[PDB]
Amino acid sequence: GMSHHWGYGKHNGPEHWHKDFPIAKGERQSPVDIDTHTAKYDPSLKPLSVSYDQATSLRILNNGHAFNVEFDDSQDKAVLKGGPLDGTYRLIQFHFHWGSLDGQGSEHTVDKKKYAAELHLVHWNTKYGDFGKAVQQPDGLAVLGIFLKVGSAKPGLQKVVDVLDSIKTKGKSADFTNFDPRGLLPESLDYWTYPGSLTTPPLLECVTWIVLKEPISVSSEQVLKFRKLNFNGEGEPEELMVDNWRPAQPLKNRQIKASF
Ligand SMILES: NS(=O)(=O)c1ccc(NC(=O)CN2CCN(C(c3ccccc3)c3ccccc3)CC2)cc1
Ligand SMILES: [Zn+2]
Repeated sequence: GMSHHWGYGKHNGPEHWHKDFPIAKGERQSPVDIDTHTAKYDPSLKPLSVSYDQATSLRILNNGHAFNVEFDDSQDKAVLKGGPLDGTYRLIQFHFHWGSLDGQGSEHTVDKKKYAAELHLVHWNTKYGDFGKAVQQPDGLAVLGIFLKVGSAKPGLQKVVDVLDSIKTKGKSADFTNFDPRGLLPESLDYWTYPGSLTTPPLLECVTWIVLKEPISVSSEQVLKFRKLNFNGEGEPEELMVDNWRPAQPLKNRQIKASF
């Protein structure tokens, strides 16, 4: 926490993380490259169930590595279930990873293809009581990943783009209520799924990854605003918050299953 020094620079980036977080070379690390020809269709997978109609956002925060739109998860609202999941998972926050250029930015790749960005909607398994206890369990979290490509703008993302001006640097936060995450979902819920981990330190292996096949389109201007954010705090040398993505990690002993 208070003494972490990892980041995405040349001296503290992904290839350095293993020194302070040995699990970086673990057996179920994320992200991974999704080889579409080797992912096997699994007819037993159930349709994914995303129920965000009662989601209630609270705030948006620049934490030095990305910006998180946080939700009030004190009640049974905004749940992800079905798909490969057993039980119900509650939405706590979402954030993105993006590049310095449209040609890169996503964490997961598809047949080695890198998207301009990737949205992560983070949920914790309610059987563990809260997020803190859930991250210590192999099936503690379910993260819904959605790729972003540059093209037509995503109307639903604009409130996010506009508030970024108020949280330019590390540690800044701004009230951000009534933001509807359903505005960030593609039409189809077809997905790939596999067991993995948090993609940033502590890199805990507590995530069931659900990655949607259909990317959403955002405009060049929308992602350009993401790139104006800073990794640094106010009054420190300006380092643009870009390329805050971890590269694909060894699949090792895992199978990626397709819902289609
Ligand atoms: N991109 S991703 O894979 O979608 C991703 C999503 C959420 C996260 N969230 C976190 O990393 C939040 N931290 C909060 C602090 N946690 C610590 C901790 C908790 C309480 C007090 C002090 C530290 C933690 C470390 C080790 C075990 C359990 C908790 C680790 C998880 C990271 C990556
Ligand atoms: Zn993430």
